[PDB]
Amino acid sequence: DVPRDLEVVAATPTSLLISWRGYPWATYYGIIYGETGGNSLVQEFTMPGDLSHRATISGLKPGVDYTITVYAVTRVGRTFDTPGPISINYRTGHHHH
Amino acid sequence: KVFGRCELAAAMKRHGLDNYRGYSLGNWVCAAKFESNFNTQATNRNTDGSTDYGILQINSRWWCNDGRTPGSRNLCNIPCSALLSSDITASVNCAKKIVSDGNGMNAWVAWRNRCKGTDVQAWIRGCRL
Repeated sequence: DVPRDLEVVAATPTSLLISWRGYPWATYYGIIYGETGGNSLVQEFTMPGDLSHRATISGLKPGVDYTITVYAVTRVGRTFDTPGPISINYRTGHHHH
Repeated sequence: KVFGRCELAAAMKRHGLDNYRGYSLGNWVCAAKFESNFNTQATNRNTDGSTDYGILQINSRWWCNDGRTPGSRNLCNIPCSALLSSDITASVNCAKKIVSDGNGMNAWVAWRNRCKGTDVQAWIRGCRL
């Protein structure tokens, strides 16, 4: 397959397990997600030293399309090759009931 | 205050940072060199509104409180101003809490790209201790 620098690897109707590509000068990573075309977004951050490059986004609505963005937080003057924000789209599945 | 290299090695060894969580003393000398250049008053902005303070560049979103970072956790429970003192006692105690948080010294970007996997003992070669 073609490499995917941001992807969902596990999903439930109300939760998503995203995986992304890390970079050496990243202090940590910021995760922005919200309904595609929605009026509000949520931002969270990973912890320093966490090199797992994985995170769980939870509390989502079933059957709704979300825009997930991951970017590397760096120190000013210590960014170098850090590419910047990458985004994907993912529509959650319906619930069993 | 800008520490000397050997001066800082002895000060951090007095604080018991040698082999703390398996990290020999040379790791901490090298980490301070590429994070702050041995300057106790080093301050650097991040791109998320946070700031790194002190000789070990302790982050103001996760560890210390600087009163200006949104959603700061302050897991070290200490004002960031205390990490700008010429006395590195506060920065060492917070560094021990960070390295024991399960990720080791990988929390310091400069240590990862400049010290990890190198001859870190070169940074203590020729010092008193």
